[PDB]
Amino acid sequence: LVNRRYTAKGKNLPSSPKKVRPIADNIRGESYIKAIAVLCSMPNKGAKLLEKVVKSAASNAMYHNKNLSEDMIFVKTVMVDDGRRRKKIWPRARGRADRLVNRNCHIFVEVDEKK
Amino acid sequence: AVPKFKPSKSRSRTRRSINMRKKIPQFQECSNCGNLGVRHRICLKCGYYRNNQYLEIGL
Amino acid sequence: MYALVEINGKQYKAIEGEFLKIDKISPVEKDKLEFNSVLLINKDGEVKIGKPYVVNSLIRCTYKEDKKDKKVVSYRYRRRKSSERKVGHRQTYSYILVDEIVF
Amino acid sequence: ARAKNGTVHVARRKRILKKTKGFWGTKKSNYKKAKDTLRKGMMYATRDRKVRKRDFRRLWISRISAALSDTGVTYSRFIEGLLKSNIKINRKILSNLAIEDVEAFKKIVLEIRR
Amino acid sequence: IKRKLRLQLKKARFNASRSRSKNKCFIKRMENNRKIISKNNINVQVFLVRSLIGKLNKKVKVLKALGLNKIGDKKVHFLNESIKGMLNETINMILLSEVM
Amino acid sequence: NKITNNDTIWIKPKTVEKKWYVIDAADRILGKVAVDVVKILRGKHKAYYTPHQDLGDNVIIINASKVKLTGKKYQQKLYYRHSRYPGGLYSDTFRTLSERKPCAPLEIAIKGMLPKGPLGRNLFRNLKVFSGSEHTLKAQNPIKL
Amino acid sequence: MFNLLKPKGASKRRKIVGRGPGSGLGKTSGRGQKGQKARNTSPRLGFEG
RNA sequence: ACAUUACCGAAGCUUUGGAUCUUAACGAAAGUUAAGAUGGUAGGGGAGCGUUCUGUAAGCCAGAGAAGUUAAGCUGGAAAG
RNA sequence: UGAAAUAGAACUGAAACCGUAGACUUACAAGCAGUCAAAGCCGUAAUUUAUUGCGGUGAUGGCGUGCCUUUUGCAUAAUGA
Ligand SMILES: [Zn+2]
Repeated sequence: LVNRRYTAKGKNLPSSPKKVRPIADNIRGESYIKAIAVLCSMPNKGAKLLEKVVKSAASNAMYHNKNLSEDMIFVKTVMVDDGRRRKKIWPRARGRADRLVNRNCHIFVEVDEKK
Repeated sequence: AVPKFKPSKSRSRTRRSINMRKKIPQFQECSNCGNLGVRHRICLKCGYYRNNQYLEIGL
Repeated sequence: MYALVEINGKQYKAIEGEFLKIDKISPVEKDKLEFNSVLLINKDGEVKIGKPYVVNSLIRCTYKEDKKDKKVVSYRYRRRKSSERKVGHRQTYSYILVDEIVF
Repeated sequence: ARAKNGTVHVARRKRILKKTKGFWGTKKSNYKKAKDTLRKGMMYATRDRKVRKRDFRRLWISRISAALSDTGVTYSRFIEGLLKSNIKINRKILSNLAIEDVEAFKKIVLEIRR
Repeated sequence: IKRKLRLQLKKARFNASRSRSKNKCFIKRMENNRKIISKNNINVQVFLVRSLIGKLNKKVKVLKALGLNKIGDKKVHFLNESIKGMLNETINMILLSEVM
Repeated sequence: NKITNNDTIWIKPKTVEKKWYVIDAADRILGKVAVDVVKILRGKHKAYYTPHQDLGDNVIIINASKVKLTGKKYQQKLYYRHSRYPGGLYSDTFRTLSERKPCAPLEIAIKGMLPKGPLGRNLFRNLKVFSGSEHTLKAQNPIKL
Repeated sequence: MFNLLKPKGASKRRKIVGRGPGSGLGKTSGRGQKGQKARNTSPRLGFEG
């Protein structure tokens, strides 16, 4: 389905997909200007990560299609998958130890020329 | 004080989707630069606000 | 016009030009069938009911083929006894095309 | 002489999962829950295959009794006259008749009342 | 309500809920059977109409000696003293018709 | 080729067209009236009755305040209800319930005699009860019974 | 291809036990329910208890 | 409660289609018919599927696509193919 | 560049788990989540074409106390995952 000419992918980003998905829901299908404004405004780590990936996707589309400006572009699809995990130890009382997982996420954004 | 049976994916999904929900901030385009800024906040891109300079935006 | 006819002890509603799925009939009788036990005849408005068969009323059919049904499975198991049994099955059926209803 | 090749368990599981396609929740993918639900389902299938006969005969009887509500013949008496006048037509056939062609069934009833 | 009493009561109600019409049918059958057995040296056809499950051991043995193993069993027998005694033992589970 | 289906026939409920039947309850006995209403509502008077689906007609009961009872029921029949709070059991004899809600006895009886579940509740939706001798559904030309 | 054609009955198979319910030698594997005998043992010495 | 005629109602009985086994008969035999007999734990006897290696096999099938998961369809009475 | 870059620090890459998109159903209802019936919607093949099948979803109806081990006897609030 993907026009892989027009897309950006960010692998192993430092946030959990459970925390990045809602921000993706708020910009899926919006216009590029509106999405960029939302991501700049909202002070969430996932918001900043999506901002980088979305800006890169728009840049790729513009570079390969010179007659496409920032205001014909809308964020067509947005996918947020889960990535590698790292386990570190958190020690507790009575010699008990717990493993403390750190999750990463993959982010895939495709833009498309507006309706 | 411990879960008695593992909840169904439906219940987990429902709770997660309802709770992990962030709301969009309101917007209003800057009178100076035309950027979409948060309503009632200084523009982060040009510094003006109701036609008054307050910041000096750098790099 | 239609007939209510008994074949091998099973009722059917026979219509001309039109297939009947019945229990498998022997290879010997895969040629040309005549059925003499007609229970009811409705002809273009008026109906004759047999006691138990309408006399002078036949149905003539041509054997067509045999065809197997979908597979069914009989399964049983005894709780906390570690015992069960599974059996497959496919019933066979014969298709006959009704030519004329002697009314 | 080690005899390990595990191309067997995946086969059992694939057949089970193929038969358990539309089930709710985790019963459609997990091996343990799918096998438990399938095995009780097949037993239900056997039982119900025998029960379908009772269910359909009960339906036919109720339909006949409904089609006779008009006239003054309680269908116990209808079966009575049916046997006594030696009309060996079937419950399924009569039930279907009362829907497809009501006047033939009505004529049968007039004929029974004798 | 006390369990002893409710069990007694439930059993009594089940026992008492028998239909006089069914009892009359059974009485008629018994009378017919006794009338037939009262004869002597005729061929009689014996049908088995009540199951062997749950009956007394002696009576199951008598029925298997008559030749009946299932309900719907058909056997023709020549009435002499032996067959008459067996039929009298198991009169309540058989139906006797006469072979002209 | 075509096969003559010798199977039970099911009639598509989009080709069945529901009528309204008026039933008078004056000087009748409560249980008998309710039984008649249930038989009509259920669809048990049509040749293609089916318990799966809703194929019966609708019923308007008039004169619901004149149902007659036998025995001392008028003084002794009790209608119970529970508020789900502790001790909150409220009884109501036939007299008082009839005076406060004239249609309540017959509605309660018919609700009891109808089947249970979504279809039973739907069937009860298909019923209109009136205390007096007149009804507002004149636009449907209900068939008298 | 020459098909050695073993004589019939020349090699019984085995009494593989404890390999499923359908084989008739299932979980308990021919030993019964419990007791001394269910766990490898029987007091040998011509014992009469 | 006492009478008359019924009906409904189980995997019972009867009928239809198919399979195995025992006995008997027929047939050179294979098998074809008749009779009945097959709920089943412990436990006994018997018949098979499938996996790996070895001889068959310095054979046969594969880069024109082996093995393996993987979608759909089909066959076998079950293991399954 | 390479035959291949869903071959880029790694071959074949399943299940558990997390998703996206499309179709259908669901906010008056008490479902060991299944089976037997079954309207409507969608996909598809035939029959001159909207009624029959292969299908996926399924309103509604009927039936149904997860499994293993242990006991005279368990849905048991006996045991184990
Ligand atoms: Zn500004």
